[PDB]
This record gives sequence, structure tokens and C-alpha cells, in this order.
Amino acid sequence: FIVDVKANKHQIKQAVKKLYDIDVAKVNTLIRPDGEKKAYVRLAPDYDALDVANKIGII
Amino acid sequence: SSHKTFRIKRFLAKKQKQNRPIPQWIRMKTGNKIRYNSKRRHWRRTKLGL
Amino acid sequence: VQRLTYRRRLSYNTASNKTRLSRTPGNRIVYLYTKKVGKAPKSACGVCPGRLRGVRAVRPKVLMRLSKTQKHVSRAYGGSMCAKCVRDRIKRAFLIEEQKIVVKVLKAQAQSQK
RNA sequence: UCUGGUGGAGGUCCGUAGCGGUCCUGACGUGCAAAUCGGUCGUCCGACCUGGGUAUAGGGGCGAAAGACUAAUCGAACCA
RNA sequence: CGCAGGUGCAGAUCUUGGUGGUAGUAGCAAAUAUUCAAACGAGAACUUUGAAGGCCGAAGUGGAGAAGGGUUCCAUGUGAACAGCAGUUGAACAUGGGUCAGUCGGUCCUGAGAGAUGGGCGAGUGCCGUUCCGAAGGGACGGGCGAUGGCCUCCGUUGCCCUCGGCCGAUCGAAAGGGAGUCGGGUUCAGAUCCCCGAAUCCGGAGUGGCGGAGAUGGGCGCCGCGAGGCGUCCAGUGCGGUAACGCGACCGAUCCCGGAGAAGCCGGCGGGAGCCUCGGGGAGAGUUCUCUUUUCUUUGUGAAGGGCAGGGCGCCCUGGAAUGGGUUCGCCCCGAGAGAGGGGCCCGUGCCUUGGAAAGCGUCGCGGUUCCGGCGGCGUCCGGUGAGCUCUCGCUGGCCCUUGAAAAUCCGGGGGAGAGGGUGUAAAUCUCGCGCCGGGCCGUACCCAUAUCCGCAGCAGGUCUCCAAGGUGAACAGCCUCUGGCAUGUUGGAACAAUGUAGGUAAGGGAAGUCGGCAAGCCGGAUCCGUAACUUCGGGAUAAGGAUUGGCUCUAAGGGCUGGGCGGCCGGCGCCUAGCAGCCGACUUAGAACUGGUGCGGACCAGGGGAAUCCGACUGUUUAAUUAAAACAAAGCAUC
RNA sequence: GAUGAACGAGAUUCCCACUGUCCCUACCUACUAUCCAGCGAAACCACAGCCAAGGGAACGGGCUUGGCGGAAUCAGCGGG
RNA sequence: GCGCCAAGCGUCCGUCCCGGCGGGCGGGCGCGACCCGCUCCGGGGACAGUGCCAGGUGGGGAGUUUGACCGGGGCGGUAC
RNA sequence: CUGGGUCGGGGUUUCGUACGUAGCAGAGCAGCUCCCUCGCUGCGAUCUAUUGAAAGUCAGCCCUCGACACAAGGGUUUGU
RNA sequence: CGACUCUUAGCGGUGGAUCACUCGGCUCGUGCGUCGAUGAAGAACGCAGCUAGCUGCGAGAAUUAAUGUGAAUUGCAGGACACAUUGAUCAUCGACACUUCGAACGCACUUGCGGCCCCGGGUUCCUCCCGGGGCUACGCCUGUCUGAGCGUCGCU
Repeated sequence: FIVDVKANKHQIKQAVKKLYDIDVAKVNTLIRPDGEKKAYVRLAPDYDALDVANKIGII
Repeated sequence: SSHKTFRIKRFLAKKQKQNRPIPQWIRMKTGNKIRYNSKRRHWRRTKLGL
Repeated sequence: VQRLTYRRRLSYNTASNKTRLSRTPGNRIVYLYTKKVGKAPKSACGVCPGRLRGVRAVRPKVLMRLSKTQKHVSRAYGGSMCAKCVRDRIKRAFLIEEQKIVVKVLKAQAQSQK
């Protein structure tokens, strides 16, 4: 995801859980040279990333 | 260097995003006078104020 | 011969950049960053040049995750004073107190007889 | 007292890296370079060389002292 | 017709812009070097692939970082402009993409220093000042006095009062100082100790005890029980072992006090460990085979964290009492303040084995599906020897100093004993022991790191802080050649070989006659064996000066380590190692000799010409960056104020 | 002030050795210069550019009087 | 060597217990550790010092000047 | 009445006896042997013969004429 | 003959003078004459479907609401507005909103570290973890509370 720069991993994990109804294992954070924050959100083993991506519409 | 502060990185981010060419449809706007981006900056030629 | 590179961004041979050579299961030689050598406690007496016995020579902050037996010797002034000077203070305390009783008795007897 | 060993001192000698810069009054001299290049040279455990961080600001600083250096500017810098 | 001016240019080394001749001229000459073929393509001296020939030659033209740069990184496309020839190419242009951390840093601590408040000064913005002219504590064992909430008999949270209490003062200051804790394998076009797999670890929290273990479960009097073993009563129990050094899995405890660690220079010499190099064999693959070579080349693992064992060290302990002094080091050094001898203890353990672990990695030989399956399978990943070898590191022990070579956060140990716990339960307070549960937020992270990503106006022979560092020759990190890795000769090519030049050589006979002057060049040069003067501050001068040798080959002599001493043992007189004998193992040199070459041999490379004097400065050191390196300055010493 | 071992990229004289410093120059090598394809400057410039004498601001390319003078160029050169 | 956070006395309590006094349990105060006296202790002192004026010294510092004529200027002369 | 090239021959000339083979030459050394010393074998710089041999020689040397292919082709101009 | 050189004219070009124009200046004059701890000026970073700069804006970001107006905006696209079951655009602007620095305000200038009181979620009054909200700067005035003083006194 691309997230707000003023957002830590706790806020990112809670948000992804709230609007997508999924469980998060861990979150990794990066700030790109563009200036925006990139979050790598690994999901729990029960949830499938491809199925979640289909429901969101990114694939 | 790799070791940089957040303030410097955000400053370099902005200069990176504003180093783009003029869009093509701007030339078609009524009463247009811009032909190219005259503020293009090359890293080797001109150095940043920082 | 394979040549090595630093695994960290410190490029200087400082006291906190010391390394050793280790051979990996991948048959490669890599740097391993080593901890500083600890020192055992020095005796509180101030006259013994050697370190104390029975106490691990580790860096001070690691000392708090060891058990108490690794940090002391089973004796009065165990992990802070050597045995030799503990012995000397037992005798020094006893003999000076003995002299004080003798002096007090001698001055009391002299006062009574004079 | 002499001899043979051992020992490893020194602002010690030859001499690398490093630091410097003698002579050719060599090269270049609208240069590679608003001071560089080659051979040859001085020193190379010490008054040694060096990074970063700190302090001293213009009639002031700093000077193993050449009026030297103080951002290609110094017998008082630069800016307005 | 009147009115009013910023009203007339050839000049001013005039100002701004534009343009000529020079001139298709100067130039595109620092660091050895390119060639053949093919591919893509309109187009190739310059791109890519392959094959040759060369270079950097590990103090690299290699692999990585710090500053600085800021997207230059990566893929695709273009060939307008730029990259001083081209270009199918680029650090150019365009379109997309790329930097993932509790355990790598920042963040925290103080250093040199910077800097508020109090105070003082100051017309004033403000300045001095950092403990100095301040009532500078806002916290806490604990106790009491009240409210409140709960798994509410009781405990906990919150206000007030006693008790304690020096901040020896805010705060800032290091991406090289201090500072707990992560390492193997795989994965990308570009990320990675950060992602995946695996195995660990530190810190914090757990109240309503998470489970165990410890504390901690004995003794006396009796009674019953055949007796064991149970019933009543009474008294213990904040652990235990070793003579000791100290040890064991825990092993209560506050204010207060003492101490330790963090936390220390430079140089030398020895020793231990590892990595690298080396030597002898065994595998697997490859090269050569015109002749030989059982050959030559490559490769031949086990992370952290635990457990055990070597090994290293010790001013640690016990017995004991030494001169006919002994022990002992390369050097030293040690002993009645306790040597030698014997027996223990501790610390470190980066080494070996082991869990991790072979399931993974690598080598090699095959079999599959399809672009990727960490596909599948077989075999292997072995046994030794050396050393003043190089590097790193751990130790021990010395030398030098009118030089003595940080601080603070942070962590620990001890002294004391204010307190707490329970009356004999299967118990309490308590536990730095074993396992179990939860969390670790913010920022940096791509790439260049320089004869093309930094500064010098640029792809500028300049400048710019570090880390790793193979073979041969040899004193060597010297120079010369080579391997791993890298490159395309440094902003162009073709042809020719004139003058003058820049750089490198040679020269008959003289031998400084040249010139201000031996400037420049040349002579000498290494090592071994001889031999060395005047003078002198006795240290030196000194490689003084002068002479001889030096190759190749074949031998000789000397210089060491281990083991043993009359099927398997052993109760034994019966043996005697004693001019140190036998066997086995091993590396590096030194000296001497014979032979031998067209007298050539430190055969390249590396590599002091010397002597007799005068002047100045004692010496080492320093100086005008960019014309003066000197006799100038400094200096120890002397003297004065 | 005088002296003085050791030292000195300090100034000087002589001697041995050695030599292209010289008599007296020559030959060889690499890179240039040269010519070509491609690229492509700058300084400088009143107009320009053959001499002798004269006079002249007393040393002329220009003026006077003589000598004379023939497109366009190349490589060198240092009198002007 | 160790040394603090009172032992010991003398009294006063309990809304506390067990037989007005006693015992137990938990507390308080005084002495131990004297009283009084106006500046914490000590050293100077109407001096030093500060503010204002006056005299001296003051190239440490500031600003400025350092004639003219002249067979070039200077020196010399004065024909100023 | 051929020609000039390219190879190849031969002459000239430079250096100084090539590789291989053989040796009863070679300072010496090791092994077998008999069971212990005749011989044989091997290592070994170098030496002797083959061998004034081998190698180079116009590219700006001399004569060939033996082999091989090639040489009547191309472009631009010039008139009393 | 040419070539070369010189001059003139025509035409063509390295060039951008002259003329004409001007949503710009300069000068004079008139009326107003208003910033900020309720956070100013000035910085920083962001915000458009395609948008770099200028401009406008602030997480509601090239704008929301309201009023007036009355059919557009426009470079392309898309869909509003049926053009009264009341509204495109523009103007005005009194409502709402207004990120981070900055006098700049919890301490410090690094996306560093706190404290007190509340709210929600994990566990349940560990306030242990995460998220959110309100406070937490200096000087100074009136009042308030709590205090100090061998300062002056009174009752004891």
C-alpha cells in the first residue's frame, strides 16, 4: 500500500484490518524518494493475499 | 550520502518531482505561452541550493 | 584468495569495529563482529594488583542477566574483596579491639592506684 | 682489566607507504592544470602524518616570524 | 503659425548586441596495443558475442564503505540536441520501476566546548556569566490520617501529615569515543545481518500468583500399628559442600555506606589460536600427450547461541622447609614476606567434538517435466605433515616520559540490618533457577566513492578519510613477471618517417680543453670475506679510503624432534639404558671441495662515486601555498628583569 | 669574541675516477610536427605590407628622387 | 579494620486486651546531646574601592603635516 | 625479338656449430648384484661426432628465367 | 579561356536594426488609512482525471457553505445541471474549515523524549501495550490558596 507519511506500523495495521476485514502478521515501512510511505503488509497464514487482492480489485 | 535526515530527504523528493517536462496538452490551451520547462535541472550540471 | 569487506557502514578500524574470520556452511569466509573483552573485578583493598577469582569477566551490561552465583564468592566481602585482605581485616579488627581493652584497663587501674 | 656472547637504546643512519618540494633554472607556459608533469631529490618513532568535532574574526585573529596565513583576495579580508 | 525638449555621433582601451580576416589555421601527441570473424542494424575503426595478442599485477585499472552528490541505480525505447571523431552507445533524452530492521546505525551519554534562568551590566537590540549575589527538592523505603475501586473477611488507587533528600544545577555537543541484543541458507532487472526459510537472542511487561523446582518440610516425648507406618504434644528450620583457593540450580531484605566494571599512552621482545601460503597422498572434473610426464590446473564446508574437552594464563590455595643456594627466560626475573617438589582452585576459551547438521551449500554424473519446479536421483565433500613464514587476535613480560596518556550515562558486587513470613501446615514471605505467554514504535538504508556520479566553470594528468590483500624472484607492502577480479590505452582514426622539437640511447682518440660554475649526463652501487686515516665532544668519522669473490652442476661436513628401553597382562630374585644406543620423523641454512662455460655470473630488476680543505649554522626541526628551503626562524643551554 | 667533532637538497677551491660539457659532430628509437577523413578555436587587426638615400617629431610600408614591380599557394624561419 | 538512621534511664497515653493499681500489645515526650548572649566563621576597614573633576606620563592608539625655485630630482645654494 | 610481379633455387654476406641421435667423454652420486663386490642400470651441468652446422639475407643486395597467376584495361582534358 | 581578387546591381542567406503596436512602467493627484498568542509577517511540505512552472488553495486542499447572477467550463475526456420538486459558471463573501515551522508556547530541534487528567481497543481498574482527546512556555496585573521569617506585636 501507499500510506500517509504520518502513520506508524500500529496505525497501518489497525487501518488495513478495519477496512478490509483481514488479520495482519507484520508490517514493514519504507519512505520512497518520491516522498510517500510504502507499507509491506504481510497477512496472517489463514488469509490469502490473492483472494484479498481480488476483493479489493487490484488484480 | 546514504545517511541523510528526514528534512533533507523530503527536500530532495520535491526537487525530484518538479524535474518533469511540460505536458503536451498545455501547448493547446488558449493563450498559451509556454513551450518547454525552462526550470529543468540536471544533477551533473547544476547543483542544489542544499 | 578471497578478500573480505565490512558488513556494516563503519569503515574505520575503531575499538567497536573489531572482527574475526569465520567459515560458513556455504564455504565462504565472512567477518564476525566481536564483543569487547571483559575484566573481572579488582579488589576493594587497593593493594592487590590481580583480579578477583570466581567472577566472570564480562562486559558490565551483560552482568545483569547472569545469576548471583556467577557474580560473587561465598564469603564475607565475596565478589568485592580478595580473601587475603579479608583475612587481614579480620585480624586487624580483632587485634586493635584487643589493644583498646588493654589500654582502657591499664588507664583505669592506673587511675585507681593513683 | 681484557675477551666472547646476550640485550635492544636513540628528536640514530639507508630506505618503502606517507609527508614535503632541491636541481634540471627540464616539460608545459592561449597548459592536463588561474602552480600541473617527469627524472632527480629531503624526511620517514617523531618538535611525525592525517579525518571529524571544537575555539580564536578584520586595526581583529593566528603566526618555530616569511608581513606569512586568515575560502584563487592580505603591508588590515569579503559584503552592502 | 506658435509652444516644449531626455533633440543630430567616427572616435571616449565608450555601453549592449551582431559579424569578419585570421582559418578549414592552431589543435584533437602524459600513463606499451591492438587483430580476425560473426550478430543486430539504413549505416560499424569505436556497440555486443566468440577467438587471439597485451595491460592493471593484491600499497591494483580488484572487491567494499565514510564525506559529498541526489536518482546519477535498474529495465525498455529514441538517436533531435549534448558526451570536442563516430556511435546501433551513455552518468544524454523519454516512459516505467526500485531503498522493507527490536538484535546495522541515528536515537541515549558525556568530551573539547556551546548555552538559558538567578544575578550583574547595559541608552538599547541585548551582553557577561554556568555556580558564581537564588527560599533552586514536586521525589521516595516506610508509617499515620481520610476518600475511592475491585475475583470486596481483604487488597489496591487517590489526597493530607511525619520520615528520609547535595544534583557537587536547565539544556545542547560524536552516523570514527562509550553504548544490552542475529546469524546461516535462498531469493531481485535493480533490496536485504532488513524479504522467505531455519535456528537463536536482548530488553520491557505480566497485578488478578502461568506451570515446575527452591525456600521446605527434621528432631524429642510418648500411643497404636507384629513390626513398617500412622495419632497427640513440644522444639527447630531466610539452602548446602570443600582445611583452603572456591564450588553447587535458586538460595529474602530498605534508607545509608564502600568498591568494581564502563575506563585507558607509545615502543620492543617472546608465546598461544585462527585465516592465508606451503608439502606429501586419496577422490571428482579439466588441460597436454610430436616425445616424456603415474603428470599439470581447479575443487575437496559446518553460522550464532548452548554442552563437553583440549589449549593458554594466574602476585590463587594446601602440605613442606631450601647454602654445597636453587628455580628459570630469547631478555629477564623469583624465593624464610615461603624457592624447588607434589596436589588442587579460578579465569579465558574466537580452537576441536557435539545439538544446530545435512534435510542445506558446493563438485561431479544422469533422468524429468516445461522457462521455472531451492525439480528428482547416484556418488563425494577424505587422510596427513610442516614453519623466526605473512596478517589478525589473545596473552605474558619489559623499555620511555620535567609527556603518565578522557568523562558521563549504564550495569554489578559487597558492608549493615530498619523490616517481612509461618506456627508444623503440606505451610508463608521470598527466588538473580528451569520452562511457558505478550510487545519492541520514529528516522536512514538504491547507487558513485573517482584518470566519468564529490570539489576544481568540464567525463579537468590536480585534490579528497578508510577496510581486505595470492604465486615466483628477493631483506622487503622495492622493482619485474604471473593467478582471482578488472580493462580497452585514457575526448578520434589512416598513411608517411622531412626539418626543428619532447623523451630514451649509443659513440672512435682525447678526457672539463666547454661553461659564471662538472649544469646535465656519466662513474659507484647488492651481499660475503679482508682492510680502514686525519680529527674528535671518545659517542663517532665509517658503506671512510683500498682489495678480493660472486654463474651452473655434482658432492662433503656441521647444525634437530619423538618413542623405547630385563591375544594382552604382571606376583616376582632372576634384568642394568650409564664413552648415549636403536628405530622412526623433519625443515631451513652455513662452510669446504671437485668439475664446468668464448673469464661470463648482485648477467634483467633493485642498487652510496670518492678524497683534501675554507665560510656559515651546533645537531633533529620550521619557513615566504603560486619565483627566495637559506647562513633566515625555532631549539636545548647561558643570563637579565 | 675565538674555536670546534657530528650533521647540511647551504656558499667556495683543488685532486682521483668518470664521462658527447667540449674538440665535432653522427646514427638509432618512441611521440609530434607532415599529408588525409571527421571536428574545430584564440590572441591580434587605422589602412596595409619589396628596398636605398633624402628631408621630416632629428631611425618611413606610405611622402620626394632613384632601384623596380607578375595570379594562387605549401613547409620552415625568427631580420623587421 | 568498624563507626549514621540511640542504647539506657525518667515520665504520659490508648477510642487496645488480661487479673485504682499491676501484666501484655502498640505508641508520645524529656534527658542522654547543658544555659544564655543580636550580627554563620575568620581576615581587613572608614582605608581599599566606586562615581566626578584636576595635574603628570602616554607613538600603546588616532588624525594630519613634512614649502618653492632648480639645464631631471636629491645634496648644495636663495637668483623667494 | 614478350614484360613485370610472387614464390622457389643459386651467389653474396651475418652470427657462430641447431633439434634429435650416438658416445667406451664427464666432477661425482644412488640402486641391483653376489650377499656383498666384478659388472649392469639410472641421475648428472658440461664435452665430442653427426655439424663452418642451424638460422636470416632487399624489404632500396646480385643472377635466375624453374613454377604460379596476371598484364591492350580504367578516368579527365587538350586544335594552328 | 579559366581560377582568384575588386566594384556595382538583382536574388538568396550567418543577423535582428527601423517603423507601427502595448493587459507595462514612471510621475502627479484624490479617498481611505486595517497586522499579531482567537497565533501575524515570512518560510516548508503538500493538494487537480490527465498538470511540471506561475496562480489558487490546506487533509473539506485549483476548494465547502451562503447570497447575487442565470446556462456554461473547455486543451482532451467524463458526467452534472431534466436550464423550478430552484441552478452550470462567474462574482461577492458575513458561515464553516484552515498541515508543519515561525514572536512560537511541555523539554529539545533529531518526525528525539516526557508528565497529569480522560476516552476506545487488547487484559481487565498492571493502568502493562496500541490509538485518540484536553492541558503542560516567559514576563506581568487584580484576586485566591498554601507558606516563610531570632520582622513588629497581642493573648498565653
